[PDB]
Amino acid sequence: SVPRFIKYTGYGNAAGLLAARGLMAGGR
Amino acid sequence: SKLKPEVVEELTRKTYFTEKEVQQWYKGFIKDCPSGQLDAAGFQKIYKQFFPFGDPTKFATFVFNVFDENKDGRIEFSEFIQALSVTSRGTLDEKLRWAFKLYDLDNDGYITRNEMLDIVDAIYQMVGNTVELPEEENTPEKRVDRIFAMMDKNADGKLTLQEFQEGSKAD
Ligand SMILES: [Ca+2]
Ligand SMILES: [Ca+2]
Ligand SMILES: [Cl-]
Ligand SMILES: [Mg+2]
Ligand code: NA
Repeated sequence: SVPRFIKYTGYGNAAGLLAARGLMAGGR
Repeated sequence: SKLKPEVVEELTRKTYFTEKEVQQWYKGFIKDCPSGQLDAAGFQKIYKQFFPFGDPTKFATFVFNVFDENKDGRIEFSEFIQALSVTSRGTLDEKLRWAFKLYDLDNDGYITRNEMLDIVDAIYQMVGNTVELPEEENTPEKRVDRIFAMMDKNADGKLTLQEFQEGSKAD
């Protein structure tokens, strides 16, 4: 199963989600 | 890890977080970064822990530089929480406005196809690509060619924010 969000790679949404998840890891 | 009341209130006002959430993110941030300043090596470490067998160097660098608003080489908490607010809780238009800033790597106001490929390639380098036949290979190039052409409504080889924001939106 293709990661659900990677269909948005190049649209902006994938980079945003990955950026958010890295920040969240940096605060937990 | 005690945040001055005025600071907390201002950061609450500037984000989608409640005062309680801001203070919780600060306690966690300071726990992981005791000096309150996250450097690029620490930021890349986060992504290497996610994807220990990809190469996060490019993606981490691109995103770090957008998060580092005052370009002093460190992500401070005000940058951390404002970056988390937009990327995690923005409207779609706000999230795409943030993504536009990431993709416009030369800050000239347009996304060119080389810039789109740089981000998309950075993503695959980190997380991997989908296994396909050699003849339907999932290459960033062919993916970018498709999406960029679809977005470039006036076919001038460059994407405005308006063109980019309308990419997945239905009409
Ligand atoms: Ca900074
Ligand atoms: Ca540009
Ligand atoms: Cl993306
Ligand atoms: Mg240029
Ligand atoms: Na255009």
